[PDB]
Amino acid sequence: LPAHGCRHVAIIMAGNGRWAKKQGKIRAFGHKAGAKSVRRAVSFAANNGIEALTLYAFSSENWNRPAQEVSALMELFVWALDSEVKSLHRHNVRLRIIGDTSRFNSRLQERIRKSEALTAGNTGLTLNIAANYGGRWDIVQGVRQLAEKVQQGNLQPDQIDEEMLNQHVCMHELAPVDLVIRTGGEHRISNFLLWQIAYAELYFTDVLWPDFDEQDFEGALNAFANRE
Amino acid sequence: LPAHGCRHVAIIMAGNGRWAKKQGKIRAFGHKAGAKSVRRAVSFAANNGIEALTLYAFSSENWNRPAQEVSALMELFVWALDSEVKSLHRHNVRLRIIGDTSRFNSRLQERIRKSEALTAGNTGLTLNIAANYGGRWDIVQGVRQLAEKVQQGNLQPDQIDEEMLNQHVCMHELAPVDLVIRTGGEHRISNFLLWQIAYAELYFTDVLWPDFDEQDFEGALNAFANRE
Ligand SMILES: CC(C)=CCC/C(C)=C/CC/C(C)=C/CSP(=O)(O)OP(=O)(O)O
Ligand SMILES: CC(C)=CCC/C(C)=C/CC/C(C)=C/CSP(=O)(O)OP(=O)(O)O
Repeated sequence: LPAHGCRHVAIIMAGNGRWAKKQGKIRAFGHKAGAKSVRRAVSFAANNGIEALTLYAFSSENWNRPAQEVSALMELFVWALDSEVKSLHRHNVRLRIIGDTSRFNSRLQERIRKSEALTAGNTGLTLNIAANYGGRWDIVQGVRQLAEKVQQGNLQPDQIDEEMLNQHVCMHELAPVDLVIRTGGEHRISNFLLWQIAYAELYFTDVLWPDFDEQDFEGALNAFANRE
Repeated sequence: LPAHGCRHVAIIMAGNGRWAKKQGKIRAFGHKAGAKSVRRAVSFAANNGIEALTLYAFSSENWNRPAQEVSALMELFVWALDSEVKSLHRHNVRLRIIGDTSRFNSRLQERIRKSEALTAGNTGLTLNIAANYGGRWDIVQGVRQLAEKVQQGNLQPDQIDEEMLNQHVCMHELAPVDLVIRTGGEHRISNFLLWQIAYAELYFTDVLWPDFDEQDFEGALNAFANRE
């Protein structure tokens, strides 16, 4: 049963640049080392009864990072979709990418579509990777779905309430986010899951994403259990 | 100039029940003592160049608190609109109430409307009191404004983007929220300004709202200045 009653954990995976800079290295080196922490967090979540794990992997504002940092990132995503997918599948993990995927390269989009298809029937941990994601953008997509319904004459503007918009934001089919963890030291949620984090516990740690391990994750969970 | 470059501070005024319970008293006693901290925070903000101060005074979920706690609260609001309004006016503070005011009693609504009218032309601190407010509700009101436009044939569903919804959420005429402070010990934003806090620094303190003073406020500001 969910470690300390926590059903859905979302993580802002920050501090990779800081971690690499402390060792005289570039951001891209830290992002690669960040992929190992992703593996450890996914394994920990799947082994501790967590229902969904949602990871902030690429904000819609990160397009403005250096071109080479961005390309290295895209190649890291492709690489992960090639290397870990069989394993997610064997572990009964259902993979979903949330965010505006229409802006990624062809090969990246085809791989996302196939990996999600392959694991769509899995019933264990749902792993959501937020890529080219923004919380405001997420809300706007639901708003457009409803505006279209207003267009078609199938919905009256006065019928729109919170629950109806809630059924049109990302991850509405999953348990609500209970805990948001941000590594790296900064205390902002940076446009991550705005609608969905309305009642979530927020946990900030100076631990840098590439160093985040099982004891750190257990620690964030215990802060949650003592969410008294 | 804004204390340490902070233009807009929003506060979740919590810990009043805990503060009163520690002394063997009921929540209502803590909420009354909370009114003194409101005075101190408003004075501090107006004297330190802050452009807007937004205070969470009554969540839309607080209707479920004990009837007598709720009534005492309504009477505390009326009382404040009667006692502090002249002073806000003399201090060049512009008062705004955000939230669903249609659900308050007649006398409370008339007083809100007159106090806002009286200070509408003031040019110093804008003080927003979030009463019967919810962040999701706030977003839905903007969504209805746009859905109506879609109805009237004056807007196409594909023209709706973040900036357009941003012009229809509360406080869109003010500087964006830079710092959210929550007193009381809990680490949740509890449906407060979801859309607006996308890039805000979040500061949690175990200090209880009735004890929050100028040194505590200066402290939250310095954490912000070191928002590095
Ligand atoms: C999903 C997968 C297979 C791997 C995940 C790889 C990682 C860790 C991705 C996050 C990349 C970015 C752009 C993080 C932003 S903060 P930053 O760390 O770039 O810089 P900061 O140190 O916080 O200032
Ligand atoms: C605007 C004005 C004139 C005065 C403000 C008066 C105050 C402090 C209002 C907030 C009241 C409520 C319902 C706070 C909720 S948490 P809680 O403190 O009720 O309980 P908690 O201790 O956090 O568990």
